[PDB]
Formats: sequence, C-alpha cells, structure tokens
Amino acid sequence: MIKAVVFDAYGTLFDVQSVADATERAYPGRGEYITQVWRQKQLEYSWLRALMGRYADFWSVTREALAYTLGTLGLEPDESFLADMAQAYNRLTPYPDAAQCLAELAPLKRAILSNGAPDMLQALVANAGLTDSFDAVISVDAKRVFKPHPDSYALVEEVLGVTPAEVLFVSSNGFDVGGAKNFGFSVARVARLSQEALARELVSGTIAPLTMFKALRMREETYAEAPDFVVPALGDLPRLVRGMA
Amino acid sequence: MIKAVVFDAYGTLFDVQSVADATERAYPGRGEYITQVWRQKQLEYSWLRALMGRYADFWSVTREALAYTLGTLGLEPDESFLADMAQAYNRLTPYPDAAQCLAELAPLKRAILSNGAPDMLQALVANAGLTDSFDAVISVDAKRVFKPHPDSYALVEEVLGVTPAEVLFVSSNGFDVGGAKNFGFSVARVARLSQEALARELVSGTIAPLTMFKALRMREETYAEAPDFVVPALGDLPRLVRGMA
Ligand SMILES: [Cl-]
Ligand SMILES: [Cl-]
Repeated sequence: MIKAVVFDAYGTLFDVQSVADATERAYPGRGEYITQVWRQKQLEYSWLRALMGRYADFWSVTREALAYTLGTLGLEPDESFLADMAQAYNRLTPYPDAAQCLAELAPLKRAILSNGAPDMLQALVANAGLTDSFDAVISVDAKRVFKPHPDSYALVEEVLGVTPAEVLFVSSNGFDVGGAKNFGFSVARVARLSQEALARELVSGTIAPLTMFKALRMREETYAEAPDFVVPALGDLPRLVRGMA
Repeated sequence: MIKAVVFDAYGTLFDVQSVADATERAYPGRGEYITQVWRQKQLEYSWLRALMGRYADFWSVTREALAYTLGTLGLEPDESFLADMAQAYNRLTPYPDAAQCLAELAPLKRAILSNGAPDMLQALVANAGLTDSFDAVISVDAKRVFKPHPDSYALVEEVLGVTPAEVLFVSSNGFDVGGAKNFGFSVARVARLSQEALARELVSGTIAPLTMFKALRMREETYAEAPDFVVPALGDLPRLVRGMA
C-alpha cells in the first residue's frame, strides 16, 4: 500500500519557466532563450558532473549553467552577478494546484526528493509557503550524486523508513520518471504537454525556442520504463491514490 | 612525451549533420529538425543510461533516440524501420581534412575512443576510408559505460599501453573534452563555431532551431576543465603537435 508520496521539485512542484522576468533583465529581448538553455544546461551539468565522478551541488551546477547560457550571448558575468541572478531558482513559483494537492494528500507521508542542494530546497519551499506540507525535503547532496543515479532514490527509504513499494513517486521529468521506476518506486508522471499538440506544433512552419525545449524535455524518454500512471496536473493525484488503492 | 593521438569520433572526425539527406528523404520537411534532436537525445540517453546503471550499447541508444525524435513528430515506425534508418549513423561523412591530418600524424600512434558500439565504429571508419589510419579503434562497450565516465578513458592505456600523460586527446564535444581532462589526458579541442559568430547569430532576430543545437552543443562547458589547445580544424593538429613538447 502507498504510504508516502514523494515529489520531484524542479518542473514538477515548481515552474522553471518562472525565472522569466529575471532573465529578461539579464538580456532584454532574450529572456525566453535564457530560461530554456539555462534549464537544459542545468540538467546536463548535473548528469555530466555525476557521471564524470566530479560532483558539485546543485547551487554550483545552477550557476555554471547560467554562466554558460549568458556566455552564448557573448556576456561574461562575474561570480557576484551569477550568484545574484541564480537566486531566481530559489524563488520559482509553485504550480497553482500544488498547495491543494499536498493538503488533500495528508495524512499520507509527503516529501520532496530533488537534485536541489539543501539550502536551495529550503528557501524554495519557504518562499512558496509549503514548509508545513512536507514531512521531509530530501536533497541528493548527502549521496554526492544527481538523478537518475540510484543512490539519489535510495535516500527515500533512509529518510522516511518506507520501502520503494510503498512510495508513489511524482515527476514531470522523463529522466526522473525513468530513474524512479528503475529504482523500484511506483510512479505517477505529470504530463502537461499533450503529445498531439507538440506533433502539430513541430509541423506548423518555423519551430520556436520554447518549442525546442518542449521537444527535448516534456516527453517520456524511450529508454525508460513507463510510469505506472499519467495525470495532466498535480491536483489529480489525490483522486489517483484513492481510485488506486 | 606525446606517444599517441586519440580521437573522439562523432562530431570530431565524422559530421553528425550528414544524416540530413537520409532523414529528410525519409520525412520531407522535417530533416533539419530530426538531425538535431536525434543527436541531442542520443547523447542524453548515453549519459542517462550510464548514470542509471542501465547500460545498452550505442546502437540501442542510437535507435532509442531516433524513436523518440520521430515520436515527437507523431510518427511510430517499427523496429525494422528504425534499424534501417539508424544505419545513417554508420555512414557519416568524415570531415574533409581528417584523412590528411591522420596521415601527417603517422609517426605517432593514432586511435579512436568512442561511445560508438564495436560494429558501428568499424563500419563508420571503413565507409569513410580511414581504416588504415588508426592503430586502434576503441569502443566504450567493453566497460559498459558511456563518456564522460572515467572508465571510458581508462580503455586507452589498456589497449595502447600508453599512460594518460602520453596521450593527446582530440574532441569537438565539450563534455568529452571535460571527461578527457578529468581523466588526465592532454586535450586539443576542435572548435568549428566561433564564439563571436554564435553570439551574433543568437541575436540576428528570430532564433532558428538549428542555432539551438549549436548553442547547446558547440561550446566549452563551464563545469569542465579547459582544454590545453583549441584549433578550428583537424588539419591544424599535426602542426600543433610538432611545436608542442
Ligand atoms: Cl532538477
Ligand atoms: Cl558520441
């Protein structure tokens, strides 16, 4: 039986597009571009540092990815500027139905498992006023790996004392859905982009940037095990757990 | 002293864009798009499978990435179709000056180290007419990991008998430059896209999807150690090695 619902953070509970106005200031006219490449490179760097055996926490990864992104535009921001702007990732707006979802999921154990560094996750959760909606906010930092490395998911039992079989893992990120399934969790994927809409979008003449991010990041990955469940939004999870049991 | 020049394959010796006519002919109007996403997801899947501890060789990775790419367009081709089309990756055109470069390096040991599966690399090199240009063509497959995992680079000494100190590693891929440097090789990066040109392209108005790939894939990665040398072309390598040590 499901005893805990563990949430991915970035892209699942929190909207990574919401750094929009901060990036638009870093380079007027190019906010959309920066938003997308920043997120993409942030993910790539977490995978590559881990795979290379050169871990650095998500705060370093986030700043390195921002530096790369602004670099493509010909900028050369200093550490002070980078540390300042990267704070936008600790202010991400929660999806509008997150709070209600989490409230209805009580008394089940509720937690976050995220690539985010400890201080990042605490600030992000605090800013969103969701601190008391979680029994635990788990960072991969203790294991010095990033998802989808199995050690990241091993943390859930260590912290919550529930077995993988008793966990419903929730994520909008295909690679995270894959890593959680690989580890042994039941998984509910949050799919906000209908496949059919993307397909037609990619056929409608010139292809835009956000569309590029969407094509690369909003689908199930072909190498991964399929999620047990797919829902359109977080608010659907309470109903899923009920009609599930 | 440098005793061996070890080459990355995909993107360095061989042009991954040369699958264009095949992807386009296969699906009119969608070639450029497919070419970019195919390569991007091929890389992502090599990293994510390795990081999950769920290795499959590059041939499986190449076909999974193609299936994903065609899937974004709403296509669902069978395995037979995927295997046939994926053969395009075993026929990539070598860069025009690869043959001459390798020839002028004949005194030194010449090798390839690649994510490519054994049979993929043999065909790729043979079809390019470069089989007699290498003392060894090394696949990561034996280690059952993908770059930039250190075990990939460990293969060089195992096969050639030279220490990391005696190796000049050549690559156009930032993540691979980073992996080679972390492992201890001297590295010559091949940078075919000038930073200043990319910057201006990214602001030349509406950003094209092709520029998206360039922005994600053709620069040094900020988390990675800098390469020892950067040349604009393979043909500049012999001259670089002459006045090196
Ligand atoms: Cl993340
Ligand atoms: Cl590769």
